[PDB]
Amino acid sequence: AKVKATLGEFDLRDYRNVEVLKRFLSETGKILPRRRTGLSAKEQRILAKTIKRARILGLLPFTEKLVR
Amino acid sequence: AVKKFKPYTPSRRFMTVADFSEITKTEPEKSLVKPLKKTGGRNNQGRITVRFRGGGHKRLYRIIDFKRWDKVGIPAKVAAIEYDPNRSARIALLHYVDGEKRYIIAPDGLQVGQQVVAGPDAPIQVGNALPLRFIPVGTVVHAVELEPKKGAKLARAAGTSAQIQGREGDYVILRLPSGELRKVHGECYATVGAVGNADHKNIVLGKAGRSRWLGRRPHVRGAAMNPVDHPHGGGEGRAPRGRPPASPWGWQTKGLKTRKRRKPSSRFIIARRKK
Amino acid sequence: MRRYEVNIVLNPNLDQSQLALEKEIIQRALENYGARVEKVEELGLRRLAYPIAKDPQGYFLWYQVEMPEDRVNDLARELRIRDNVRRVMVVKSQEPFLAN
Amino acid sequence: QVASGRAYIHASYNNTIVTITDPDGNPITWSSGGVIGYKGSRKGTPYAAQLAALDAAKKAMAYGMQSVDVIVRGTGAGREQAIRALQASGLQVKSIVDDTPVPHNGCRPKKKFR
Amino acid sequence: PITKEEKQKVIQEFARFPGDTGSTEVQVALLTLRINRLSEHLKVHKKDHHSHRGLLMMVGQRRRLLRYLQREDPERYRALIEKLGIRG
RNA sequence: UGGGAGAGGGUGGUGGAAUUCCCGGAGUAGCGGUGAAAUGCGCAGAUACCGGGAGGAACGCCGAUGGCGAAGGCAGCCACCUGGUCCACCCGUGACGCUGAGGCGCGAAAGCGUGGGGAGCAAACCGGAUUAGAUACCCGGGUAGUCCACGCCCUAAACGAUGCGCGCUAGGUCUCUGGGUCUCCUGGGGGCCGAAGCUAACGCGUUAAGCGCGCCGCCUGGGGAGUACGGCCGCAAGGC
Ligand SMILES: [Mg+2]
Ligand SMILES: [Mg+2]
Ligand SMILES: [Mg+2]
Ligand SMILES: [Mg+2]
Ligand SMILES: [Mg+2]
Ligand SMILES: [Mg+2]
Ligand SMILES: [Mg+2]
Ligand SMILES: [Mg+2]
Ligand SMILES: [Mg+2]
Ligand SMILES: [Mg+2]
Ligand SMILES: [Mg+2]
Ligand SMILES: [Mg+2]
Ligand SMILES: [Mg+2]
Ligand SMILES: [Mg+2]
Ligand SMILES: [Mg+2]
Ligand SMILES: [Mg+2]
Ligand SMILES: [Mg+2]
Ligand SMILES: [Mg+2]
Ligand SMILES: [Mg+2]
Ligand SMILES: [Mg+2]
Ligand SMILES: [Mg+2]
Ligand SMILES: [Mg+2]
Ligand SMILES: [Mg+2]
Ligand SMILES: [Mg+2]
Ligand SMILES: [Mg+2]
Ligand SMILES: [Mg+2]
Ligand SMILES: [Mg+2]
Ligand SMILES: [Mg+2]
Ligand SMILES: [Mg+2]
Ligand SMILES: [Mg+2]
Ligand SMILES: [Mg+2]
Ligand SMILES: [Mg+2]
Ligand SMILES: [Mg+2]
Ligand SMILES: [Mg+2]
Ligand SMILES: [Mg+2]
Ligand SMILES: [Mg+2]
Ligand SMILES: [Mg+2]
Ligand SMILES: [Mg+2]
Ligand SMILES: [Mg+2]
Ligand SMILES: [Mg+2]
Ligand SMILES: [Mg+2]
Ligand SMILES: [Mg+2]
Ligand SMILES: [Mg+2]
Ligand SMILES: [Mg+2]
Ligand SMILES: [Mg+2]
Ligand SMILES: [Mg+2]
Ligand SMILES: [Mg+2]
Ligand SMILES: [Mg+2]
Ligand SMILES: [Mg+2]
Ligand SMILES: [Mg+2]
Ligand SMILES: [Mg+2]
Ligand SMILES: [Mg+2]
Ligand SMILES: [Mg+2]
Ligand SMILES: [Mg+2]
Ligand SMILES: [Mg+2]
Ligand SMILES: [Mg+2]
Ligand SMILES: [Mg+2]
Ligand SMILES: [Mg+2]
Ligand SMILES: [Mg+2]
Ligand SMILES: [Mg+2]
Ligand SMILES: [Mg+2]
Ligand SMILES: [Mg+2]
Ligand SMILES: [Mg+2]
Ligand SMILES: [Mg+2]
Ligand SMILES: [Mg+2]
Ligand SMILES: [Mg+2]
Ligand SMILES: [Mg+2]
Ligand SMILES: [Mg+2]
Ligand SMILES: [Mg+2]
Ligand SMILES: [Mg+2]
Ligand SMILES: [Mg+2]
Ligand SMILES: [Mg+2]
Ligand SMILES: [Mg+2]
Ligand SMILES: [Mg+2]
Ligand SMILES: [Mg+2]
Ligand SMILES: [Mg+2]
Ligand SMILES: [Mg+2]
Ligand SMILES: [Mg+2]
Ligand SMILES: [Mg+2]
Ligand SMILES: [Mg+2]
Repeated sequence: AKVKATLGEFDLRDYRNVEVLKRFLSETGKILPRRRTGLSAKEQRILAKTIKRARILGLLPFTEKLVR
Repeated sequence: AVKKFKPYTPSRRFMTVADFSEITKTEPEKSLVKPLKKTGGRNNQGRITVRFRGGGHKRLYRIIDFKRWDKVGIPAKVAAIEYDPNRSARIALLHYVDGEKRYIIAPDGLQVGQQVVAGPDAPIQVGNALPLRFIPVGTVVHAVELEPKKGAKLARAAGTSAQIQGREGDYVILRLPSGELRKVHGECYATVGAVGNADHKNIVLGKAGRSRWLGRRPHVRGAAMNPVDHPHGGGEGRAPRGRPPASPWGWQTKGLKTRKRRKPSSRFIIARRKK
Repeated sequence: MRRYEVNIVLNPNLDQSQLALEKEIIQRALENYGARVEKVEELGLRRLAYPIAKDPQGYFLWYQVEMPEDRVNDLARELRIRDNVRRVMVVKSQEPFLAN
Repeated sequence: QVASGRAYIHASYNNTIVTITDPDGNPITWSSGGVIGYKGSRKGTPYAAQLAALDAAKKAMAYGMQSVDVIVRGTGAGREQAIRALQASGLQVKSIVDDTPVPHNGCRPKKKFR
Repeated sequence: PITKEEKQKVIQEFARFPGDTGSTEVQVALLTLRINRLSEHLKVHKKDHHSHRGLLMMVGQRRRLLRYLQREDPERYRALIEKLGIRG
């Protein structure tokens, strides 16, 4: 179920693309590991950097309560 | 910077003086000075009502503009920054475009050549005066009025400032230089910035004489006196206090609060001072 | 001159004239700081992931610009000053890094 | 008297406290290992959390409580058992959300935690 | 930073013949440009020790080149430092 | 000349999580803490829960057997200033190189001066336990300090216990970052396993502890002792 797969061409430096980005967060808000995103080193780093910008902007959350 | 001295006499060893680096004009504006009536600490009865004062350098009083809401919208150029013997802060010479000249206390950062202004629409920049209700919460501010139109009373000493912490109805809430938290009225003027000459506190007088120049006459311990004079007086040899340490007039002086209890402004002071 | 992408968030409970007004302060400043506007994209209201100024929503602006390197910082300050401006974030502009 | 509400479970290694609140969040009642009768470390146990959540839900029902939302903070040994008990109580449990507080590396912990 | 343009002017200003890059002269002159900027930068960021090391390295480098150039052709050296205001 | 990666450094801004305290609300008999407890806190209304506020400090996930730096070391995000370094092109200089006694700079923590700052933590210190005792370990408190600016100190298991540069001597697998004709090849880093060889052994092995040249530093039985004396440095502690 690797996330990089379930998407087309997309931008890792694109911090406003909330719809793409939010898929890389666990349901608890955490940036997901490489085992679940399927990114390389290089890409995964830009992923993290832009998710981080995004939360600053209001677009992505910093944390989410876990439901059952 | 404070200025040091080589120990070429015993006192120069620890004496430090201000650097006066900000000073650009070494003579007061003749129409803005007036004589200071030196008091000695004596009141109108002739009686000393404040001890140990007298004998300092002569001074001309520089008339300061602690209102400022007096000339809303009329900008002025900062002509010079000058020495003012009546306060720790330096003072700034204002040339209003009007042609009127006034002094203000010089905020840290004020540059000669620059422009300042007062009123509800003044830019939130250093040197400008506005009612408190128009100043962004969080900004640090000085020369604050305590009641509308009554003149700057808060944060005037070298290096001081208050910071606006938030608002509440007709009032804003300031943190005073003491750390006291107080509601001041929103309509009160305040000038953005802190007061300048912040190194003032690091000056070391260095010798008995320099206090003497400041008009501060020697201060004498109750212990060095006799019982007619002071609660601590007398006793054979040196003596410990032998009672709770007191003022010449007998009131206790380590800890006893003294602010009047039922005072109307209590309603407006949110938190007494720190530390 | 270098390219940056100014992001701005405004009070979501303004009327359209207040908002136009803020934009006027904003556009003056961009110009005053020698910013030359290029693209511009006003997606307006949009729900936030968390509250900013104790309020679930934000009014989003965005301006690809070209300005003097020195003035970018001072501008962000002048941008942030207004009690209605709730975030500014001025990012050095960059070439998209593509996946898939 | 209120129909729907909240149940918070504070589960630490030492105890379980359960307080039931109204919809706006204000407590109607609370209970804990101590309230149900234990002192010391026994308070920390799963049986402790059970009696606690029951007594908390029992007290809530007599104020009309019927459906609750369950909020869980802690990783104590009384945690999961505390939830069991709320379900089996006679209360609805529309949800179970974990809002355990964790810092994004904040204050330095006490020494026991390093 | 230094602008590519400013680099050229210097490269051009110093070059021994048209296409010249990396002769001793150009080498020394380009260094002097990075030197003086760092020197300046450090005047404000006195607490930037890491960059200061680099400064030292460059100063070192420029020095070797200058010693080489002085060995091979005094006139060219004397003129170079006179043109860049260097030995103190 | 064109490109790259990165917690490399400095300045300025700035975001959310948590803790603490204050304010409001609601609520009652305990909370907390341990191996178990007690001190402590709590009917003068604590704990737990909601909303508001203040403040300092550190930046969860990403995060790695990862990266960057000469080392110490460096981690939210943003911009500015700035160093190192690698690649590709094979364009320029024409041995301009290596090392380096002295010198100069940098140098974790603790410590020190002046002034800030102080939420959490916590030497000293108070008290509770444990115990034969318990100046400890564990529990409740707690001041320096931890944080900032500027100036000092100059140590270390400052470690790879491995000085720097160059050349030469099988490969296998993992990884980071470039350039390719992109299966695969070629650089520069970081790990493992190993040819030859080394080595007292343990182990090292193209990141040599192998085979060689250059330069530097250092060792010469254990203790006494990194002490004494002298000298130089330091505000002191103390350092050499
Ligand atoms: Mg002196
Ligand atoms: Mg002198
Ligand atoms: Mg001197
Ligand atoms: Mg003398
Ligand atoms: Mg003397
Ligand atoms: Mg001055
Ligand atoms: Mg000065
Ligand atoms: Mg005169
Ligand atoms: Mg006259
Ligand atoms: Mg006259
Ligand atoms: Mg007078
Ligand atoms: Mg009279
Ligand atoms: Mg008379
Ligand atoms: Mg008389
Ligand atoms: Mg008196
Ligand atoms: Mg007197
Ligand atoms: Mg003065
Ligand atoms: Mg002075
Ligand atoms: Mg003093
Ligand atoms: Mg005087
Ligand atoms: Mg005195
Ligand atoms: Mg005296
Ligand atoms: Mg006496
Ligand atoms: Mg006597
Ligand atoms: Mg008498
Ligand atoms: Mg008497
Ligand atoms: Mg008496
Ligand atoms: Mg006496
Ligand atoms: Mg006596
Ligand atoms: Mg006596
Ligand atoms: Mg006697
Ligand atoms: Mg005696
Ligand atoms: Mg006597
Ligand atoms: Mg006595
Ligand atoms: Mg006494
Ligand atoms: Mg007595
Ligand atoms: Mg009053
Ligand atoms: Mg704002
Ligand atoms: Mg317990
Ligand atoms: Mg170099
Ligand atoms: Mg030379
Ligand atoms: Mg309360
Ligand atoms: Mg709260
Ligand atoms: Mg590593
Ligand atoms: Mg060639
Ligand atoms: Mg060397
Ligand atoms: Mg040396
Ligand atoms: Mg150090
Ligand atoms: Mg330290
Ligand atoms: Mg210290
Ligand atoms: Mg001490
Ligand atoms: Mg200190
Ligand atoms: Mg201090
Ligand atoms: Mg004890
Ligand atoms: Mg005992
Ligand atoms: Mg003890
Ligand atoms: Mg303790
Ligand atoms: Mg503590
Ligand atoms: Mg405390
Ligand atoms: Mg001290
Ligand atoms: Mg190590
Ligand atoms: Mg090494
Ligand atoms: Mg050693
Ligand atoms: Mg050894
Ligand atoms: Mg060496
Ligand atoms: Mg050797
Ligand atoms: Mg490769
Ligand atoms: Mg490639
Ligand atoms: Mg490295
Ligand atoms: Mg390799
Ligand atoms: Mg091996
Ligand atoms: Mg073999
Ligand atoms: Mg190999
Ligand atoms: Mg050997
Ligand atoms: Mg010996
Ligand atoms: Mg011997
Ligand atoms: Mg010694
Ligand atoms: Mg020693
Ligand atoms: Mg000695
Ligand atoms: Mg040594």
